[PDB]
Amino acid sequence: KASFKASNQKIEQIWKTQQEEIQKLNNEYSQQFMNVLQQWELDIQKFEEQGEKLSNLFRQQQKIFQQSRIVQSQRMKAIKQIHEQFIKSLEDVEKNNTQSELKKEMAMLQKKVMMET
Amino acid sequence: AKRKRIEMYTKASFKASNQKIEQIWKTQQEEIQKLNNEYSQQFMNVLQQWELDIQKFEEQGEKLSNLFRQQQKIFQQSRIVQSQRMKAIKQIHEQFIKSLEDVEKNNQSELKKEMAMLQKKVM
Amino acid sequence: EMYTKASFKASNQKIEQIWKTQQEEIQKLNNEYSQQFMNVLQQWELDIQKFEEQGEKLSNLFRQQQKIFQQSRIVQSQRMKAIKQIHEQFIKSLEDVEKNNDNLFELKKEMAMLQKKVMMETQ
Amino acid sequence: KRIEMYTKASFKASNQKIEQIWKTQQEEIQKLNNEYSQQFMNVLQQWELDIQKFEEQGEKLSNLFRQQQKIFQQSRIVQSQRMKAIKQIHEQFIKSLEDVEKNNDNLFTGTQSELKKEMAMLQKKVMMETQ
Repeated sequence: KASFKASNQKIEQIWKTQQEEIQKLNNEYSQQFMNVLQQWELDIQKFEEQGEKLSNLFRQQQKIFQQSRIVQSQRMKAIKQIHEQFIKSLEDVEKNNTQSELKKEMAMLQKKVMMET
Repeated sequence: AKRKRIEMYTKASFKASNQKIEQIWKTQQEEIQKLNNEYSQQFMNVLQQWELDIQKFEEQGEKLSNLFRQQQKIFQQSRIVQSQRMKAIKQIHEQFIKSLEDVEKNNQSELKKEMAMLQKKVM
Repeated sequence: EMYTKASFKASNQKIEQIWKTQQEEIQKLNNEYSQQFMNVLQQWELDIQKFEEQGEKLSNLFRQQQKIFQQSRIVQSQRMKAIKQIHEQFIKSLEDVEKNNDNLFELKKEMAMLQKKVMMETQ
Repeated sequence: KRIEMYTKASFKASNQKIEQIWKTQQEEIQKLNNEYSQQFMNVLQQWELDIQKFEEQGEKLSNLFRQQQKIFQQSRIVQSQRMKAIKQIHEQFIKSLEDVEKNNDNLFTGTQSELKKEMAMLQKKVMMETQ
């Protein structure tokens, strides 16, 4: 059956060369596909790390917010004191005060006047 | 009696002009207190409003922190799904490729089986 | 002779269908992969553009925060100007009172008249 | 004659002692208000610095955000650049495959035609080997 076997191989050749074509096309695709898919995962990473940076820039601006608050609150309190003391310390000045030291200078002047009469 | 009249008169004269001089001072020092009273109130009323300012600043910022908690939690999920689709297609592709790979490995046994039927039928 | 042409043609029919089947088995694979692929890609596209919307959302939360800061600064500035002025007007108005008080030391009038009284009442 | 001289000069000295009393008191008050003015103004100068330090920080943080926002937007350009890139590759894949199929279907030079030919070529060979 040599005639049958010779034409049996000539058919499979027809087949497999055809199928070889389709496979070379799939290899080329895959290779190309996976290459670009790989660098795409890299860029996808940076794009999330840039999502990070912005989201950190806000939390930073949040901290500023509270620091200013505290600062504001510390300044107002320092002023209030300074003022409360000033007021206290004038109240002590009023207690230190003279209208009798006036009576004394007046009394003396009275003595002086009586004498010379 | 004459002398004792004049003693009394000057003592009187001095008392009265004591009260005068002391009222003079009293009136000024009270003018002064009015200025300082008016001052510290004005003063206090601005410290009062600086404190309202600070609280309305707090509340406005407390509300941003909550809004940012929201947008961040969504943005984080949005970020997780993008890596998930990433895993999904790499898999769809790798599968499609093994299937075509396995298809080739399986590929032919019916061709020879037909030739053998045919040859047997030609015999 | 005539039979073998008949079996030959039947054999060619089975071969043809064998080839056509597998060919159609490949292209079902190619079509189901390329349909999946497209479905995800379109999806992932939307889920990419959704990240931007969340990102543009944050730069608006950012500019809002910045806007809050400009107003607290302006107000703080305006408050400090109010207070510096109240204090300045205070100080000034003490200076003003101190001038009117060089009139008071009035005491010299009291002391004159007292003298005159005492003088006349012993001379 | 000497009496009248004694009462004048006694009143004057008594008068400048009264005035001096009032004077000292007023200087004492003045010194307080001075100090308080200093302490006050000191806290105003700090508060003024605090304002401008807050502003400088937030002005810097906003530029960092400007820059990082551009850097972000370029990264979306990159993303959709990979989209098109991948879409093309797959599309050209499918084109390549339909071309391969169209060529494998040519009635004259397809793969069935090459099959039939060799089949007929076997048949002709088998029937002359009998005759």
